[PDB]
Amino acid sequence: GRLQEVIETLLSLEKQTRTASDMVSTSRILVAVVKMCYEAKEWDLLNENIMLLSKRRSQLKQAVAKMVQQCCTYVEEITDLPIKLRLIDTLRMVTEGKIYVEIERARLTKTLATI
Amino acid sequence: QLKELTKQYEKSENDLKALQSVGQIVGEVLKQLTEEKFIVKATNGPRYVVGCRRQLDKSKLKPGTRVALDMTTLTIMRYLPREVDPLVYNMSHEDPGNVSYSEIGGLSEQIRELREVIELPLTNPELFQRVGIIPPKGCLLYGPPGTGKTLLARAVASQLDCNFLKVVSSSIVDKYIGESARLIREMFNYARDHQPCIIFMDEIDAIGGRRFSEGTSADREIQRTLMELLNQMDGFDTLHRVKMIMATNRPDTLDPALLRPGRLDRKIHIDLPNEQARLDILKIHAGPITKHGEIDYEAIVKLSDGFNGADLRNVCTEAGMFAIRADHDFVVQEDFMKAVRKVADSKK
Amino acid sequence: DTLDPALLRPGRLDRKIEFPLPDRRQKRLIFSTITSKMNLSEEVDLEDYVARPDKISGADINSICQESGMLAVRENRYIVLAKDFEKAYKTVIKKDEQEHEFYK
Ligand SMILES: Nc1ncnc2c1ncn2[C@@H]1O[C@H](COP(=O)(O)OP(=O)(O)O)[C@@H](O)[C@H]1O
Repeated sequence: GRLQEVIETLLSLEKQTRTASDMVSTSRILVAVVKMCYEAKEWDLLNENIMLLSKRRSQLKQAVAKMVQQCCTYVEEITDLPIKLRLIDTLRMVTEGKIYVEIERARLTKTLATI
Repeated sequence: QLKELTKQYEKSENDLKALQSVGQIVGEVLKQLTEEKFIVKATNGPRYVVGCRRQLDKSKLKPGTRVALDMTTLTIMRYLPREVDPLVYNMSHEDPGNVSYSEIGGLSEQIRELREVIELPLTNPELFQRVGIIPPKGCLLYGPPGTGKTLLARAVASQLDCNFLKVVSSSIVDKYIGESARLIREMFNYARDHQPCIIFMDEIDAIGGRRFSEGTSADREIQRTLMELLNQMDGFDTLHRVKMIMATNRPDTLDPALLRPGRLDRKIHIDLPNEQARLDILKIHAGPITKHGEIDYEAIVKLSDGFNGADLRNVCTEAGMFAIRADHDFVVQEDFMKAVRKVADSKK
Repeated sequence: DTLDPALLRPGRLDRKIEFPLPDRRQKRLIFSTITSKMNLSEEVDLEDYVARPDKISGADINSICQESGMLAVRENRYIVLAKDFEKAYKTVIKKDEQEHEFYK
């Protein structure tokens, strides 16, 4: 329903952002992938893209890093009530191993220590 | 008539008061602060019992301290710090020529890798026991010649902070017996003093092993020097701050004992330029020479492979030679083209 | 091989201890120890690289496992999962030999 908006634009993004500027766009389009992947209010199609954005990132003078502010400026956006959270589950085997993601498993550990 | 002689003559009255002095022999106190008398070891000399200064700081006179002794009476004088050789002609000076990674061409993987393994434990050591392992110590820059070995450590020489001990391994050895082991324990103890430090021993086939059976004088003198160098690369610590890297041709004549991960962990194969690195070297040594615009680098790189960085600066050197006996403005395309085809004549 | 044939003679040594360049039933214990002092995320396997038993010291086990961790420092990772293990091993997992087909 709202798949090919984010995915079609993202297919247009992977040659104008990835090749090769990306840097401030690391804080722009990936955060736009997740906020336009949140404005349509999906939770099945939400946790199917962040893990499909890894494994191959960009060229020289850009970075594989700096999606941690793409994560941490998105986690504390919803406080959905009963329990459903794949936000707590999917973000504990996709963010495996970075020095920048200390606040991910730390403050999401605190999220597990409260909910 | 008086201030002149007062200053530049009465300043030179110092020659008599300094001429009165007597000089002091040196030695190493084998400790045993036998309270009122210690036993010291002179340098070429016997061990013997010496009295003391009587208000010296005896409590820090540690076993193995350089101390100065009187000549005639022979009572111990003012102490000394631990000496250094002309390792000053080793540490304090090498070949760091403001050469940077800009002159290093086409081996960005090898120099980013060597830079990370050698000084990145000195930038962020806390990430390694975080992972749960000590950082490695040594790298062996084996490759065909040319290729940027000695230099590579020139670029490392002019981009680091610690005293880059850059030594040729054949100015180590001397004609006296047990002398080279003195020099190598002096080198590594000097590395213990200033930390963290990098020790560059290139061309090391002088100390390089595959130890023999029979030459018995000119080789077993070094095959016990390699024992001291080997048993201080290893030691009983891990040296814990200093990292040595060695660069040589012929890795297939080195000792197995010195190659076992530990003495030299990440053996780096620096390799001949492929095509991309060929045009890298060609641009870098073709840089400061005046040029054309649309000078066809691509046919030069396409033309004949198997060169080295030295052979490509030999190309630009021969083409500038062609203009310098031919009296032109810079080169032409036929001067690079006449340059490679005479370097290609230079096979073995 | 050239020590001296008068350094033993039951009085100066009386002993001799061979160190084996270990194999199958020992190699597993070396990997178990050296991996037991690291961070692992269990995507690793143990006996897969105990397999291919080919001419290793313990020093190069510390080199491929130490090199596995240091190759995991690239992505600033506090563990090691799959490639840095296999990756470092293959890179310097004996940088090969020289077989020699027909005979064999
Ligand atoms: N990648 C390279 N870029 C520039 N010069 C190189 C490169 N590789 C080798 N050289 C040449 O090698 C010289 C340095 O000596 P080197 O190649 O290390 O020989 P050795 O390994 O015997 O010291 C330099 O003067 C340089 O011209």
